[PDB]
Amino acid sequence: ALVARYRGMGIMADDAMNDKDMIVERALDIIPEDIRIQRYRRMMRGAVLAGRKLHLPLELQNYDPMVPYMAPYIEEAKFQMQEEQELLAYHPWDRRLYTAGVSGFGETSMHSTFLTM
Amino acid sequence: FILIIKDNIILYNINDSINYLWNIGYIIMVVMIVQVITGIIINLYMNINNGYKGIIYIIKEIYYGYILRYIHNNNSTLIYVVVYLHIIRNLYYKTYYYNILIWYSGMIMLYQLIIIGFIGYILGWGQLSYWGITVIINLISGIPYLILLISGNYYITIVTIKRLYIVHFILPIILIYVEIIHVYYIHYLINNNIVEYNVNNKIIFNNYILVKDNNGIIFILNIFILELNNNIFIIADNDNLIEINILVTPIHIIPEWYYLYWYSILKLLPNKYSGLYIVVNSISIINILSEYKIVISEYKNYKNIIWYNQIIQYISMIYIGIQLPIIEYINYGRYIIIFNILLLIMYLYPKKKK
Amino acid sequence: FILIIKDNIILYNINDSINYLWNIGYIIMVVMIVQVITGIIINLYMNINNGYKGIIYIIKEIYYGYILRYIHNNNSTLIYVVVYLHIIRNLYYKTYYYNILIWYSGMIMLYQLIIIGFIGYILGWGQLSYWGITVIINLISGIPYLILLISGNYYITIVTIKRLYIVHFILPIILIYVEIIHVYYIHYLINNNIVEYNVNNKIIFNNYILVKDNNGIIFILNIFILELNNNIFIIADNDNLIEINILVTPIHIIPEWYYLYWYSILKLLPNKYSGLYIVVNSISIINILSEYKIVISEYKNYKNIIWYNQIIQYISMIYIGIQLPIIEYINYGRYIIIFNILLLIMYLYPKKKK
Amino acid sequence: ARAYCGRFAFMLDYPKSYHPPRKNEDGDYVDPRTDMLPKCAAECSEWLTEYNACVQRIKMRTDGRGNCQGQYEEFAMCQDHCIAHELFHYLK
Amino acid sequence: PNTKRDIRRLGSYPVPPESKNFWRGRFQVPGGQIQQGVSPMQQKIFFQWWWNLPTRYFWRFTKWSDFLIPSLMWYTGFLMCKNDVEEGTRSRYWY
Amino acid sequence: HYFATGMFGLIGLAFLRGTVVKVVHGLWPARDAIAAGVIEVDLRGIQPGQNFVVK
Amino acid sequence: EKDPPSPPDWPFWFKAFSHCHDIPSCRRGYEVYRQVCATCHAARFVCFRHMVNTIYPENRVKQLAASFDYEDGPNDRGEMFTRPGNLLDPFPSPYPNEEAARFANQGASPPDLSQQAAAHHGGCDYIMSLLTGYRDPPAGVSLRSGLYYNTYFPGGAISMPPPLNDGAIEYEDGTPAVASQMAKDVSQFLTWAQDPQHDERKLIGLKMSTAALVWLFSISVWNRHVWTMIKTRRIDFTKTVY
Amino acid sequence: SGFGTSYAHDPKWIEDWMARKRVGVDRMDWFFRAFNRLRLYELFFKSTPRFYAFMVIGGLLGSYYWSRFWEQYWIRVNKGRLYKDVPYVYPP
Ligand code: HEC
Ligand code: HEM
Ligand code: HEM
Ligand code: HEM
Ligand code: HEM
Ligand SMILES: COC1=C(OC)C(=O)C(CC=C(C)C)=C(C)C1=O
Repeated sequence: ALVARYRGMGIMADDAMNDKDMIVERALDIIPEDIRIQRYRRMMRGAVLAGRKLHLPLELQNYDPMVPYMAPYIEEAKFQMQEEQELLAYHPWDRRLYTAGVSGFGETSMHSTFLTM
Repeated sequence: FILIIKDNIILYNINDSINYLWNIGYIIMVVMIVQVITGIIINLYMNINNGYKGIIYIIKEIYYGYILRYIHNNNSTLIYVVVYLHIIRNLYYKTYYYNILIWYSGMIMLYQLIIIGFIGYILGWGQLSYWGITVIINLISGIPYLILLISGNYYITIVTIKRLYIVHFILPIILIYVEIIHVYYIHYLINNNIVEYNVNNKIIFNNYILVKDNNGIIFILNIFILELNNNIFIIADNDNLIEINILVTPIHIIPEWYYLYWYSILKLLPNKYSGLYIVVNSISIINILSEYKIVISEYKNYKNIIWYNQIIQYISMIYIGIQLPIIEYINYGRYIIIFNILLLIMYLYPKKKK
Repeated sequence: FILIIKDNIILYNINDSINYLWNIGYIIMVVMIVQVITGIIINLYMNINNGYKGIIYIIKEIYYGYILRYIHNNNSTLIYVVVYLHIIRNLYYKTYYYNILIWYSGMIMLYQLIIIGFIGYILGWGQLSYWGITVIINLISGIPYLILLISGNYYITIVTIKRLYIVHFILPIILIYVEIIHVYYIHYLINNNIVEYNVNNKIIFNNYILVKDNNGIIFILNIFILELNNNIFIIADNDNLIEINILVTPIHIIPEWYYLYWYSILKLLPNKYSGLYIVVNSISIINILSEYKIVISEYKNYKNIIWYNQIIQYISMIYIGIQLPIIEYINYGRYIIIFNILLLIMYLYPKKKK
Repeated sequence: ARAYCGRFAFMLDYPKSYHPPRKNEDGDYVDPRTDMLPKCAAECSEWLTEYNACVQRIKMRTDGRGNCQGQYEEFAMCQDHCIAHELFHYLK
Repeated sequence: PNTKRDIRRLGSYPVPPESKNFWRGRFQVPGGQIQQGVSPMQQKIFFQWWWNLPTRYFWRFTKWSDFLIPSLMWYTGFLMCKNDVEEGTRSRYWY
Repeated sequence: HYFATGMFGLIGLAFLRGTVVKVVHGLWPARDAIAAGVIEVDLRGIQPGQNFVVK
Repeated sequence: EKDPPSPPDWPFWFKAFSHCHDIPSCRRGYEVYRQVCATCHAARFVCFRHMVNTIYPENRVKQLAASFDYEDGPNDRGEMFTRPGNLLDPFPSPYPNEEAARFANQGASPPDLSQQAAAHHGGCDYIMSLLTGYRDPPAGVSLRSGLYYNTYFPGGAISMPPPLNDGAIEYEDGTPAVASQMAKDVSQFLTWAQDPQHDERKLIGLKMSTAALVWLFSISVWNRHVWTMIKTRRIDFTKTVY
Repeated sequence: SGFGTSYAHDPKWIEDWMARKRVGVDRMDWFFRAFNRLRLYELFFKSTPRFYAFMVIGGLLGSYYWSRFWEQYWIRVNKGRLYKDVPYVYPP
C-alpha cells in the first residue's frame, strides 16, 4: 500500500521526510542542486495531485520509489550533529535568562517560544 | 492590534491541499464564543437560588428565552462533538509528532472543558445532576476533609452551587486565553498538511480558507438549527427535569453523553481509585505517544489500523456506559480496556532492527 | 510575555525627579486587583436573591467573612480616593497638554468605574440603595419605554438585581483591559516630570521606582488597615442596613460620598435634565482643556490659582450634597456652579496679544 | 429535556382518516384499544406462548417461588407496539 | 517557520510587520517554476467538482475498505456481548 | 458573483438583526411581570361610600 | 436487570417538523387533568394566564380560576383569608405539603405533572403508554391492596389506581369519552404545559432552517468561485502551454 | 478494477468520464445574460455604499416576506388544529 501511495503521488520515499526533523534539515542543506531540483518538482506535483484528489497517470508510475537517494547526506548530517553534541553540548550550560530575544535555556532563534514572544 | 490581525488573518499563508477536517478548529472557536455569550445572557434572568424554577421561568416567561436555554444546552453537545472530532483528526494525521506544543496547548483546553461541563448541569438543580456530583465528589473521599471543603457542607446543597457557579462563569474566559496560546503556536509552528512533507503551495487565509471555513460552519449550522428547534437527536437526558429528592435514587445515575467514556471506566474497574487512575491514564498517556520513537518518520499516511481500533474503542465504551451495570457488559468492557492499553503500547514502543 | 515584562518593568526608564504623587497610579492598579479578587471570593457565599440577608450570612457564618465584606466596601472608597487624587494631580501638573491620549484612556476607565460602583451599592439590597436607583433611573424617564427595559419591571425588583449584577461582574474585567491600553500609552508617550522640560535623568523601574512605590503603598495600607478594622472614618452610610420598604421613603436618599458631587449638581439645578446635562459637562469638558490654546507653553508650574479654586469647588459641592435641601444651600450651591463654569472657561480660552 | 424527537411528517404515520368507536348494545362507546387487544395478542403469539409456558412451569413448582413477569413484559411491549400503529385512527 | 535556508531572504528590504508570518513560510524555489492561472470570473466554477466526482469517491472507498476486517471483528464482538447479556439476565432471573 | 456574496451578506445581516433584537427583547418586563403590572379593576358591584384596596 | 420497558412511538400530530400542538386536544386534556389527575397531582409551575389566548379565551380562563379557592394574605389584621382564583394564580394543589400527600397515597408521592411529559424516557409517549398500560398482574406476581400492575412503570407495581375509566367525564365538544381518548388528550395537554412556547419555537425554527439552506447555497457558490483560481492553476518546469 | 487492493486503478468508465472536458461548451450562459439585464451590478453592487444598502434593505424586506410565506405555510398545514381555527363553545 505504501508503494502504491508513493507511486500515485509520483514521489520517492525519501521525499516524504518532513524537514521539521533537524537531521533532515541539516541534510537538505548539503544536497546537490540536481537532486534538489528534482526533489522539489516531485513534491510539488505530489501536493497538487493530493489536493485536487487526483493520481499520477499510470504511464508514469513504473519506477522504484524506495531508492535511498538521501542516504549519503543523512549520514553526513548525523556525523556533523554528533560532533557538535559531543564537543559543544556535553553539559547543561548556564546563561543569562530571557535576554537578546532568547530564553537562555538553549534555543538559538529569537522569538521562538511563547514566553519569548 | 489591527496589524496583528492582518498578520494572522489577512496575510496568513496556509497550504492549499488541506481537507475540511482542517476547518473543525474554526468551528470550535465560533461555537465557543456562542456558548459564552448565551451563558452570560441566561445569567441575566437566572442565578443560583433555584435553577429548577429558574429554567422554567426562562422558557415560559422570558421572551425568546427558550432559544437561549436550548442553544446553551445543545451548543455544549456541539462543542464536545467538534472537540472530540478535532482530536480524532489529530490522531489520524499524527499532528502531535512535530507540533507537540500545539498538542499540549490543546490538551490544557480539554482539561478545562471537562470541568466547565460537569458543573453546568448542577446549575439546573435536577435529580440526575444532584446525584451525579454526589457520586463524583465521593471519589476524592480518600483525601481527608477535601470533600467538605469543596462541598461546603456534609451534603450537596445551595452552598455547593453558589461556588461551582463562579468556576463555571470564570473558567471559560481563561479557556479563551489558552485558545490564543494555541493559535500562537499554530501560526509559528506551521500547520501540518495532508501530505507528510512540506510544500510551497500556500495561499492567504481571508480570501480562500475563510470562505471555505464558513461553508463548513454554515453546513453545521443547518444541522444544529434542526436539533435546536426539533430535537432530532436525544442529547439531553430527561431525568434532569425531575425535582431533587435526596431520599430517592434516580433510575440511573449516568452523566451526559460526553462523559460516558470515563463513566464506564469508573464503573468497570473493581477498585474506585483504580478507576479514577485509569481515567487519568486516558487523558495523560495520549500526550507522550511519539516521545519514545527513534526513526526519522512520523508514522503518517499508513493504513492507520491502530487508529481505527482506538476510535471504535471510544465509541464502544460510551455504549457500555449507557447500559446498566449488568455483569456481562462489565466483563466485555474490561476486555475493551485491556485492548486499549495494548493499542496504546503499540503507539508508544520503538522498533528494533531485523 | 516575559520579554514584554522585562521591557515594561525591569528595563523601563523613568525620570529620577518624580514625587510620590507619581505613585498614585501604582496604588490604583494594586487596589483594583484586590477589589476584583475580593468580589469574586465574596460571590462564592452571596445569594443575589436577597443581598440584605446574604451580607448578614457572610459576616456571621463564613469564617473570616467579615474581612471580605469590609475590604470590598472599604477598598471601593479607597479606589475612588486614589483615582480622584490621581486626577487632581494630573490637573495640577497639566499632564493632559501633551499626553492627551493617556488622559483619554484614563477617562474611559473613570466612566466605567462610575457605573461599577453605583450598581455594586444596589447589590447590598438596603433602603438607601433601592431608593437611590429608583431616583436615578427616573432621570432617563423621558426616553420612552427605556426605564422598563433597564428595570425589567414597573418597579425595581430582584429582576433588576439579577441583570445589574452581571454588569458588576464583567465590567471590572474590561476596566483591567483598558488599564493595559493606559499603561501602553504611558510607556510610549513618556511620563511627565516635575519640571516642564525633558531631561536625561532616567533610572530603571524595578530597582528604584518600585521600591519607592511600595513604600507608598505600604504607607496607605497601614491607614487602610486601621479603617478596615476600626472604622476610623464613616465611609458607608448606615441607612443601607435597613430592610427595603417600598412604602416608606428614607430620611435622606443620598449616594456614597464619591457620588455626592454629581448628586448635588442634580439637586441644585431646577430642571431635571439640566442637572443631568451639567453632570455630562463635568465629565466631558475636562477632556478639552488644552485644545484651543495657541502658545508654545504648557501653562505648567505657575501658581495654579485656577486649579486650587477648582479642587475646592469639588469639596464644597460634596458638602452641599450631604446637607438636606435647605433653600439657603441651594442658592449658595448655584453660585458655586456658576463659578465652576467660569474657572473652566479660563482654562479653555486662548489669550490675545497686548 | 424534551417530550419528543422531531421527524419528517412522511416518517410520522399520522392517521389519514377517523373511524368512530363502535357503540355497545347498551349504547356506550367501546374503547378502541380493548377491541384491538385480541388482534394484537395474535400478532405477538410467539411471545405469548413463551409466557404461557412459564405459567405452567411455575405452576408445577411445589414451593411458592416463581414469577413470569419477564416474559409478560416482552409480550406486553409487543402487544403495545402493535396498538400504537393503529389506535389513534379511532381517536379524535 | 520553514528551514533556515528556505526562509533566508535574497532582498535587503525590511520585512513588513504585518507580513512576519508570511515571510517565515518562504521557500527557496530550486530550478524555477512557471505558474499560470485564470481568474474565476472567466472560468467554470462548478464543473471540476463534477469532473472529479467519480475518481474522488472511488479512491476514498478503496482506502476506507482497509477498515472492513477491523469493523467486522468489532461488530461480531458487539453481537456476542448483546446475546451474552440477554442470556445472562434470563438465567439469573426469568423462571 | 456579487449577488451571491451579497446574499451571504443579506441573510447574515437578517440573522444578526434577529439575534440582537431578540436578545434585547428579553430584557423587556417578563410575561408574568407585565400581567401583574397592569391591573384592570371592575367597578361593577361597588356601592357609594365603599372603599376597597388593590395591591 | 433491564431498564423499564420502553414506551411505544405514538403518532401525535405535533411530532412533525411543521406541525403544532392540536389545541382541540389540549382543551380536552385540561378537562381530563382538572377532573381526574388534579385530585392527587399538582401543576405548580402551570399558571392560568398561560392558557389565555392559547388554549381558552380570557373570560373562560377567569371562570375556571374563579372556581377554585386560594389562600392569600395577610389582611390588615395580619390574618390569612380565602379568595377566588385569578389569572395570575398557579393551578390548585390538592395537598398542602409533600408529607400530607404521601399520607393520602399509602406513602407514595404523586409527582408534580408540570414537567412530567419530558421527565421520563419516551417523553409524551411515556404518559400515553403508562395511562393505558395497566394490566392484570403477571403470573406469579401478587400485589397488595393499593398496588396495581403497569408494564411501563419501573418495577411493574404502581401505587396509582387506574385513573381512566370510560364515561368518567363528558367532553364539552362531544368527543366520545373512552379511556384511550382521555389518555391521548391528557398526554397532549401535559406536553403543552411542559413547554407552552413549543409552537413559537417551531415556527421560528422553520423560518431559520429554510433561510439557512439559502445561506448555504450562497457561501457555496462563493467558495466554488474563489477556489477555482487555485484548483485550476498550472505549474510547469520544463514545459510551457498557453 | 482492483478495488480494495494495492492494484486499485480507475475503471474504464471513470477514465472515460474524465476524458469529457466539455471544452468550449457553455450551456448555462443564458442564465447569466438574463441576470445581467437586471442591471443589479451597475445600480447596486459596483458601489460599496450601494452594495451595503442592497444587503440591508434587501435583508429587511427579505426577512419580512420570508416570515410571511412560512407563516402561511404553517397556517395551512395545521388547518383546523390551531386555536384561531377552532372558536371555543362555552358550556351552557
Ligand atoms: C390523570 C389522568 C393522571 C395523570 C396524567 C397521572 N396520574 Fe398519577 N400517580 C399517583 C401516585 C400515588 C403516583 C406515585 C406512585 C409511585 O410511583 O409509587 C402517581 C404517579 C404518576 C406519574 C409518575 C410515574 C413515575 O414513574 O413517577 C405520572 C406521570 C402520573 N401519575 C400521571 C396517583 C394518582 C391518583 C391518586 C388516586 C390519580 C387520580 C392520578 N394519579 C391521576 C393521574
Ligand atoms: C477548546 C478546544 C480547542 C480549540 C479551540 C482548538 C482550536 C484549533 C485550531 C483553530 C486549530 C488550527 C486549525 C486546524 O488545523 O483545525 C487547531 C490545531 C491543532 N489542535 Fe486544537 N483546538 C482545541 C482542542 C485541541 C485538543 C484537545 C488537542 C489535543 C488533543 C488539540 C491539538 C491540536 C493540534 C495538534 C493541532 C495542529 C493540527 C495540525 O497540525 O494542523 N486541539 N486547534
Ligand atoms: C466552555 C464553555 C461552556 C460550556 C461547555 C458550558 C456548559 C454548560 C452546560 C452543559 C450546562 C447545562 C445545561 C443544562 O442545564 O442542560 C450549563 C449551564 C449553565 N451555564 Fe454554561 N457552559 C459554558 C460557559 C458558560 C459561561 C461563560 C457562562 C456565563 C457565566 C455560562 C452560564 C451558564 C448558566 C447560567 C447555566 C445554568 C442555566 C442552564 O441550565 O442552562 N456557561 N453550561
Ligand atoms: C472596579 C472594581 C469594583 C468596584 C469599584 C466595586 C464596587 C463595589 C461596591 C461599592 C459594592 C457595595 C459594597 C457594599 O455593599 O457596601 C460592591 C458589591 C459587590 N461586588 Fe463589587 N466592585 C468591583 C468589582 C467587583 C468584581 C470583579 C466582583 C466579582 C464578580 C464583585 C463582586 C461584588 C459582590 C458579590 C458584591 C455584593 C456583596 C457586597 O455587598 O459586598 N465586585 N462592589
Ligand atoms: C482605573 C483608574 C486608573 C488607573 C489604573 C491609572 C493608572 C495610571 C498609571 C499606572 C500611571 C503611570 C504612573 C503615574 O505616573 O502615576 C498613570 C498615568 C496617567 N494617568 Fe492614569 N490611571 C487611572 C485613572 C486615570 C484617569 C481617570 C485619568 C484622566 C482624568 C488618568 C490620566 C492619566 C495621565 C494624564 C497620566 C500621565 C501622567 C504623567 O504625565 O505622568 N488616569 N495612570
Ligand atoms: C453527573 O456528571 C458526571 C458524572 O456522573 C457519573 C461522571 O461520571 C463524570 C466523569 C467523572 C470522572 C471522575 C471521570 C463526569 C465528568 C460528569 O459530568
